[PDB]
Amino acid sequence: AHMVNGKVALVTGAAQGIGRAFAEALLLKGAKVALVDWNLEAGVQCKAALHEQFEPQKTLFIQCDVADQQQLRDTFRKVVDHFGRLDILVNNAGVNNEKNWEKTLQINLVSVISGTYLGLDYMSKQNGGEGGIIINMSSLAGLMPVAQQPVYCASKHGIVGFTRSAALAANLMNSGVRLNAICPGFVNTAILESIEKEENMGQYIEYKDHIKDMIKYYGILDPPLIANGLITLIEDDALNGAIMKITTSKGIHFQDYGSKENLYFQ
Amino acid sequence: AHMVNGKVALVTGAAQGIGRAFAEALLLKGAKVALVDWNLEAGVQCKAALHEQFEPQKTLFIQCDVADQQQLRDTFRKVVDHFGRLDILVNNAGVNNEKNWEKTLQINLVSVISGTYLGLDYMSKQNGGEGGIIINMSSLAGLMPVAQQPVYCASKHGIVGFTRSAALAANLMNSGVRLNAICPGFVNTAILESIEKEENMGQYIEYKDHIKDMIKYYGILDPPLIANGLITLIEDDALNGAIMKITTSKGIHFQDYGSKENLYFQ
Ligand SMILES: NC(=O)c1ccc[n+]([C@@H]2O[C@H](COP(=O)([O-])OP(=O)(O)OC[C@H]3O[C@@H](n4cnc5c(N)ncnc54)[C@H](O)[C@@H]3O)[C@@H](O)[C@H]2O)c1
Ligand SMILES: NC(=O)c1ccc[n+]([C@@H]2O[C@H](COP(=O)([O-])OP(=O)(O)OC[C@H]3O[C@@H](n4cnc5c(N)ncnc54)[C@H](O)[C@@H]3O)[C@@H](O)[C@H]2O)c1
Repeated sequence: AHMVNGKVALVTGAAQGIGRAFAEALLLKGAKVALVDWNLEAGVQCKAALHEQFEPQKTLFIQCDVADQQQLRDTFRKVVDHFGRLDILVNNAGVNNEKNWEKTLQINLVSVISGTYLGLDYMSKQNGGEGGIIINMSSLAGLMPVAQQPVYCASKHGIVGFTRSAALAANLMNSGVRLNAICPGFVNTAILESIEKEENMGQYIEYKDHIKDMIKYYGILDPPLIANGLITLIEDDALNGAIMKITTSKGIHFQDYGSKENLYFQ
Repeated sequence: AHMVNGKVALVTGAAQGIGRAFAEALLLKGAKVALVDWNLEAGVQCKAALHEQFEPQKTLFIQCDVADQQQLRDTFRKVVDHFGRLDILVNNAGVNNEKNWEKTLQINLVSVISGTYLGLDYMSKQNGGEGGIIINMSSLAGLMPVAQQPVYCASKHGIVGFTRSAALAANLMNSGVRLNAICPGFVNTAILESIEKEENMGQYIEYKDHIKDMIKYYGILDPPLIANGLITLIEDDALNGAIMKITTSKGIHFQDYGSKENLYFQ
């Protein structure tokens, strides 16, 4: 197994919710963490609050809209300049908005790809890095349909195909970078609350009760549980292209795509 | 079964390759077809050539970049103004380009969503339409990884999640619109040739032989075979949210997601 202690992590959407859980779990495991978020106030407050549990030198906050490509490039550069290295990238920022759905794709999918590629720019052995791990936040919505969130579902499916593909490319390139995704069920955060608002649901707002019924039936995961999954991916050297599911029913487990790579051609 | 004769189809990327096969198959079945493409010359030549087999009044050509949202809206309006109705939308335009990958997402995914939503704007029973069918071109790359085409793979996975989701939403809304996707193996067109060019493959150009080897092993489908799949979807009233695969091994067949909708939560 890989030891987390002393590694440098860049976590997007780290100011709150699952991102903040990731930052906390990483810090407890001895990592240094660059918290990256577009929410300036929540980001600064998050770092300030973390000073009480962790030495201030363990964290850095950088304000960044992940969908602004020059902003995101500048952010990676500042992180590497500050900590001297990059070992773990977590592309976690995401939103739910079926009304302004183009922006949802830009944040949820386009920015996961752009951040992944910047991670490879720094970490690939062939680019002068020493390898590392990139973890992309998908959802169960990356594997099954969501009638009330078709664009969110598209963005999450996008992450699964991209991640499995980039993981194979990394093997071919001998970049030493492992790429995995996490697909949680419902988690207790601000994204879950957005299903109540026409601002976020648009034409789908009338059907929101179907989601609420699901949440009542299956229950809600605590963000730390998702962080346990992240740590698992980081520590297990054999996981590349893994699609990790996390649910109330089965806890941490994996999508099984079988042992026949070209199944669908056969 | 639904009869194709007399229905009005809008086919994007209709100037060549699979889109043109779709237009030809639809015309033979008695449909009227709006051929939509950004390639002005190939589009005009395509309509001109089709006059030899079909009455000129069966076709309309409209130049349109599907990624330009105002252009695409204007295009739907011109189609409905011309033919008086819209029954079949085929979001088929797509590209392969891992270098300019943001544009690939805009064309392959964003424009499929934008066109789908415009199809629903016209065809939904709740918007004053009478229902219809929307067919989105995915690929086997929508269901399995492609090491040399991770963004193309992301775009195609996006279409599968979006399509299955929008199909469920249509049921909830009683829009009378069926939404399905087609996932072919390799097909003999200009997209297949693009794997040879660094312009289109970027960082993945060195690994192109792995794709070529696959093509040699599994063989190549003729575009008319894909058009047979399209006609099947249009004529079979029971197909909604179907993910149709078309391969040299099995011909036309379907991805089976099983009879347990919430499997992944259980
Ligand atoms: N909460 C759930 O039920 C659930 C389930 C599955 C997957 N997810 C995924 O988990 C990830 C984190 O979401 P969350 O539930 O913690 O939601 P959240 O709203 O609580 O946290 C998201 C964070 O991302 C930040 N962010 C959003 N857009 C950004 C941008 N453009 N640039 C920089 N920062 C941005 C926000 O400011 C916020 O701090 C998302 O990708 C989400 O899709 C959540
Ligand atoms: N050829 C294959 O092996 C294969 C396999 C699976 C899926 N597909 C999918 O089939 C669909 C059609 O591709 P094809 O193989 O016939 O390729 P093609 O290059 O031969 O035809 C694509 C057509 O789309 C048009 N187009 C591209 N971008 C456009 C835009 N922005 N606006 C308007 N028109 C645009 C082109 O001008 C062209 O006429 C694509 O979505 C492709 O991803 C192809």
